[PDB]
Amino acid sequence: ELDAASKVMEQEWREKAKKDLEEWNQRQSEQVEKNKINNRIADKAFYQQPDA
Amino acid sequence: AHMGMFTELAILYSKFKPQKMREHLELFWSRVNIPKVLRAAEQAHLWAELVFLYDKYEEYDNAIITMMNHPTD
Repeated sequence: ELDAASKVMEQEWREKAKKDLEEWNQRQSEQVEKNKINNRIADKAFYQQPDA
Repeated sequence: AHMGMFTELAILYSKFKPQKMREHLELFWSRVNIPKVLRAAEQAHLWAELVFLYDKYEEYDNAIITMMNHPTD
């Protein structure tokens, strides 16, 4: 019974680890998208009015 | 108060009252035969006591092995 409870706790820890990994990956993707938006804004700031 | 008495006490505690075996170890770890109590804790599925005895005996390799074999206990 103790071994079964330990296996259940291991499965719960694996589920929590998968959830945490997914959340961290989603946050990293959000940060990468925000950095890409900032880079697009910077590229738009490159537009100026010089001579030919 | 030879080491054999505490060794046999720790051996016979695992089979009946494992909840007090940890308390007895935390008091008489220096007076218990190492491999006998290790095998007793292995048969009694007392992984925390195994890790405690490994840490008190500076056996880090077997400690880490037992910890990895039981990530939640």
